[PDB]
Amino acid sequence: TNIESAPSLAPMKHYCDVTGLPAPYLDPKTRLRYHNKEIFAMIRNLPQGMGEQFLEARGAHTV
Amino acid sequence: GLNLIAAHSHIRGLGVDADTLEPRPSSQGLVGQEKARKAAAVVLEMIKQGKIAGRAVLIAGPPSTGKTAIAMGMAQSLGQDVPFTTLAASEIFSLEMSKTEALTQAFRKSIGVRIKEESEIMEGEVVEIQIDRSTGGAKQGKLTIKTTDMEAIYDMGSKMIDAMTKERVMAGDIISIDKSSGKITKLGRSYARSRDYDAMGVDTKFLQCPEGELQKRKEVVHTVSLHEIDVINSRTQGFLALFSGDTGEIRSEIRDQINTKVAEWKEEGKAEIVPGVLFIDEVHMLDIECFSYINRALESDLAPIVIMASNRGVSRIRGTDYKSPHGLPLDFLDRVVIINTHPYTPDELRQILSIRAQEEEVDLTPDALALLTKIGQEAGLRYASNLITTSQLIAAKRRAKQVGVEDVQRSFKLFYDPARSVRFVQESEKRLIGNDGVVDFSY
Ligand SMILES: Nc1ncnc2c1ncn2[C@@H]1O[C@H](COP(=O)(O)OP(=O)(O)O)[C@@H](O)[C@H]1O
Repeated sequence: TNIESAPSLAPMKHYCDVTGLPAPYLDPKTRLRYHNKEIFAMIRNLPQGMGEQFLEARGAHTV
Repeated sequence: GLNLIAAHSHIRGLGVDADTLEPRPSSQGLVGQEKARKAAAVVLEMIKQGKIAGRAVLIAGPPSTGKTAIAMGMAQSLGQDVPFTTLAASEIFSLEMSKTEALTQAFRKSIGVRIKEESEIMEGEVVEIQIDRSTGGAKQGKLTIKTTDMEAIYDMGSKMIDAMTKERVMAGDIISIDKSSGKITKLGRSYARSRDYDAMGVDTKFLQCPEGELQKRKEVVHTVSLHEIDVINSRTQGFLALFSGDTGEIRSEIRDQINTKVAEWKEEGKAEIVPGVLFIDEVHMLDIECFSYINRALESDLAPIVIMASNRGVSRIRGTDYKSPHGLPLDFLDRVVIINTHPYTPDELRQILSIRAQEEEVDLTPDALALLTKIGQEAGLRYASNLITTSQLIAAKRRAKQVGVEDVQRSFKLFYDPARSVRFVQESEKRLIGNDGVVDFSY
């Protein structure tokens, strides 16, 4: 009766919000997950509206 | 530093042309002994090549003819790539273990097991540590770390929060974390945070932030000897005996198991075997039981090359009552090739004294070097080399910047050479206590 959806309890893997490659790192400032220093450089250089789009592509938002 | 100037400090290698094994007339701090240096370089080549097991080489020659120098030159020209064990033959007369056991451990020390491994290491400056310690502790906490190139925040598991509190990790600390163990080493304090370290004294050093990625695989090449594996397996903290001593006689079946396992690791490709050198200085201090053991220890597949030095002529073998060349039994000498060191010519003494006068901070005037060379011919290389230090100290007492003949003459007058010391003894035989115990104390 639309009570057929199911949550999950397993710990989820971490992927880079930009390249989708695995992400060891979560940026404390913009909260984007990122693969390496090259992508961290881009992420900190993004246009101010773009950071919220990378979050929103995985349904996340900063506020 | 903690290394002072010592008798061999000028030896930087073997001084041989690596392309041809031609000894250069002098280089790397060795002078002359060219044929002996060529032979030691051929030994050095087959040490590095590893394919040949349990050959023994004796370096034979009069005292001060550079036998230890050539041994030190080989050690300096092998470096860390190959195990190099130095044994004075006096050392095996342990009270803890039989001398064949002591001599076994020396052979085991001279074979390396080379093991290559990786770990992810995380390294950076701590931007923050938050730990709630919510009555109990270590409940939850977050770590922020930066390099010059990245910043990241981490939720910490509770046994990592224990590690962080155990190491009193603080904002501004530069740390490395080995992830699989979870140990934290504080590499230093970041300079930008210096003012927060109000408890640290002014003697404290500071560092720049780490550079590049926070995390990378760092690969370590361990080399561990067969002796270390033997001792590790002896008891529940067997390695702890690698330091204090207090290894017993390690049981033969432990060694036999380890030899099989190391052959498995080789065949599995997990490890490589790196045969080293055992150098036995003044090997004639060994006795006839030792030589009988060595004869068959050399036939093992896991035997190093053994290099030996003897001052002795035809001399009494220890633990028996007959004489043989070098003081070594002929059945042992049948297993050994011999390198001879010859006496030095006056110009080679001059060069060695010059090198020794460079290794100590000494200026020799040209006449002082000529006189020390003359003393070297007359009284031996070692004595003239000890007059170098003495003359500099006398020159400094008279505040001279260079050592002059006057300083060498004071040295020669104040300190007797071995021959004048013997002549002094041969004159004073009534005042010196004789082999009969007799002595006269009257004037
Ligand atoms: N060919 C050489 N080149 C440079 N230094 C040498 C040479 N031969 C001997 N020496 C030095 O002279 C001293 C005595 O020689 P050493 O090697 O101790 O002789 P031995 O070990 O045969 O008594 C040592 O300090 C050594 O470094």
